[PDB]
Amino acid sequence: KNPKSDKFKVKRFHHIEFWCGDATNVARRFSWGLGMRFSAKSDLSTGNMVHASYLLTSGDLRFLFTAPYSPSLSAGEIKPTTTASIPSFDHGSCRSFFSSHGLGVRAVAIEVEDAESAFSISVANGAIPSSPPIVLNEAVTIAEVKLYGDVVLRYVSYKAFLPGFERVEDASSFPLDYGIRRLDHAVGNVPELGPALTYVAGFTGFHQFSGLNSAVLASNDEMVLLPINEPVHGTKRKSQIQTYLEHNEGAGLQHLALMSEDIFRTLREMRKRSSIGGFDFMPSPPPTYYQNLKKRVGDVLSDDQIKECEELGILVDRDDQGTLLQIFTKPLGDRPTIFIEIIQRVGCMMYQSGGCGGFGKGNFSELFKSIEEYEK
Amino acid sequence: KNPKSDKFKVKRFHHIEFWCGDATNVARRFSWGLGMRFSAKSDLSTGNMVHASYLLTSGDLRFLFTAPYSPSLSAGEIKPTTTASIPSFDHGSCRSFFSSHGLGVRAVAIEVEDAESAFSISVANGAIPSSPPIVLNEAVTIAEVKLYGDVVLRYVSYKAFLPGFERVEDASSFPLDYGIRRLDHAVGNVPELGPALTYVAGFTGFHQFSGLNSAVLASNDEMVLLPINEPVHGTKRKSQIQTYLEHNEGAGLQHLALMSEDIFRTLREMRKRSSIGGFDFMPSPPPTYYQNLKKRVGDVLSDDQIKECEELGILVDRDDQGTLLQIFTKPLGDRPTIFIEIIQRVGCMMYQSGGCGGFGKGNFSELFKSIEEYEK
Ligand SMILES: CCCOc1nc2c(C)c(C(=O)C3=C(O)CCCC3=O)ccc2n(C)c1=O
Ligand SMILES: CCCOc1nc2c(C)c(C(=O)C3=C(O)CCCC3=O)ccc2n(C)c1=O
Ligand SMILES: [Co+2]
Ligand SMILES: [Co+2]
Repeated sequence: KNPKSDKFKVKRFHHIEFWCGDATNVARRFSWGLGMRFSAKSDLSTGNMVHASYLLTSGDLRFLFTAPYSPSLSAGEIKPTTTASIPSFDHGSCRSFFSSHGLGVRAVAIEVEDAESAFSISVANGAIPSSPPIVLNEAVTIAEVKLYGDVVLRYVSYKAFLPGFERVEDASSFPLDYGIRRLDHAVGNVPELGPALTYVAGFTGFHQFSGLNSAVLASNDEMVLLPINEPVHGTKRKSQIQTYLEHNEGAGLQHLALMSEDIFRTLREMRKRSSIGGFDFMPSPPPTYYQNLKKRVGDVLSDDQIKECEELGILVDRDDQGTLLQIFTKPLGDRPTIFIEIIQRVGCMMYQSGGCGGFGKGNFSELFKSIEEYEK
Repeated sequence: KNPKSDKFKVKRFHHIEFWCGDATNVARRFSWGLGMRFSAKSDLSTGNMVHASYLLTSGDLRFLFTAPYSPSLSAGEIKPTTTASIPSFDHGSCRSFFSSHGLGVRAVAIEVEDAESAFSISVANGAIPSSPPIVLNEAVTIAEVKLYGDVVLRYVSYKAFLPGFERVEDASSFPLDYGIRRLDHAVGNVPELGPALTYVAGFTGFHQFSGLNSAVLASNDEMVLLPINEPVHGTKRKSQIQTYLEHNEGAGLQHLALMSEDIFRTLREMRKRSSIGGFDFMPSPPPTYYQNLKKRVGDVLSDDQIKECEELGILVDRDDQGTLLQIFTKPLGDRPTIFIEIIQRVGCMMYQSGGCGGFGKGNFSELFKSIEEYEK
């Protein structure tokens, strides 16, 4: 059931912003590893004396990488006179975030009908304010509230990327594309699920859609999906959620799930590049798992299509309404914290409805069971 | 003339260590951009709870990328019980370096006959101690003295990479190679050249080999070359050296010159990758400059060879004894601070003697003059 209880009008995921120590090297790594094009910049060359911000795009997916310059470059500035293109940016908050957590997501940004009203309604409904609504060039409004840990939910609304950003010139934007098209969901880890759910669901009106307890929060059309995990203690293998919290110094964003229009092509392109600057993938399931695939999704995937999943290490799950293919990268940076999921959903055609096929929770049982059989 | 006045026995450049915020993303970018293989690691997987260090190699060139983990992971440790593989590492110094300067070189490491004696003699001769000699696994000795700004000169000596580092497994080490073979020289920028020269020459015994004043310090066989620049003020175009100091928050390493066994192949491979994760190059000189090449180095480079320089944007200079080909990357990171030079030297065969052909100071005049002609 879906009560459609959003307290303000939400459209779609807009962008994800990483807070980095050096935005250049992270953006170039990600661009090559994921096949995203350099689309926009705000930095010294565009008159920004405060922060370096570089935007990568693939389809509707927008990754923003931001790092601070020396505060000395903007010491004369005040907020009314700032050359920063993102008014919420603060040297101290950025350095403190990155020092405490390492490389990771600062902002999950959603496009809303009216960022000012979204901020007002959120805070009136218990959201902790982070950056008040600011109108950029009489064209765009941006506001931020706290989401979990040091991650903010960022609202952007447009009258008609951001003012102050420049479109990068052609020689600098090579048209990489491995098939990734949009952000499917963004998942946080917290020490206690209950209070985090009540806080976020409380100010948004989003409704509810081993080693972990989890629940998914969703907007009215369920195209904005924000799962949250908590650890399950006392268990045999130490909870991966608890390991995240220890190495991240507390709550934060665990994984971004990126939808591909062709997960076979995406994974072929990404795996070709894993050892030459790209991203590594988690270990593949045993051949047991892909033998059992015929019995699970035989009417969905060809024998050749299922063999392709096994070559690429793709996981497949299925619920009442649809089928999802999925795979997970190793952590994106030094710490075992944030990672990426590549996903493609089959079914639920009306457009495809958000969340079609679930989030892969059935693959816990299939993996354990397939692992048991391989040992034989 | 060469007085051969080294106060201790120096062999060769050993490695360059970058202090990063995230060593993973910088190392992967550099590996792809420069064609260096992943050779060794010290991190959580090898029992290092303190820092992540990843070593890239190309020929004899060794690039080390290091970042701190959360101090919380090693809070119980003391220096006698540390799991760090580099005993000079300190969470606070690393965070402070990176926060103040951004991505850059912390250590220029040279291999010496006896790091303990090198440290003792250096400090006895005015060097500012940074990390005392420490013997690793009864096999390697490491010590550090201050060089300029927050950059240290690191001494390593071997009895027979470092203890505590693991050789990376084969699936993780793709054998990239674009022809780079060793570090030719490493250059610092300081506000005042005189006192920096007197300090470094004072404790090493190294001898002396627009917009800047510069001088090169050299070991006995002149295979360790450490130039130092200072700005020239009052001039028309603002000094690039002064711009470095402003954006770097003071003195530090300006550029690493990497010798290639085939600069044509290196530059073809690097330029192919500039816009897909690699490094960008400075703007090429006008076709004027390459027309004048025939009159300058005609007896050295074929017409086809000189046309190849023009396709790749290679600079060529020549002194009494040899010829050098050279080109400069744009800055390696967000700030206009550190960059890389690719170099190949022709001549001075006895082996090739260090510094053959100079450092390209003649190309200032040729560029200005060639620029004047292009405007015509
Ligand atoms: C071992 C089972 C399959 O392998 C894995 N699957 C994972 C999945 C399926 C997710 C995930 O995407 C997800 C949930 O699990 C529910 C909340 C919404 C959501 O996005 C996250 C991490 C996973 N890890 C680490 C695995 O090792
Ligand atoms: C404009 C003239 C050629 O273009 C350039 N040449 C450069 C050279 C030749 C060097 C350099 O390598 C060097 C010296 O100049 C003397 C001290 C030892 C040394 O290593 C450094 C920077 C340069 N930049 C920025 C240029 O734009
Ligand atoms: Co997921
Ligand atoms: Co040079």
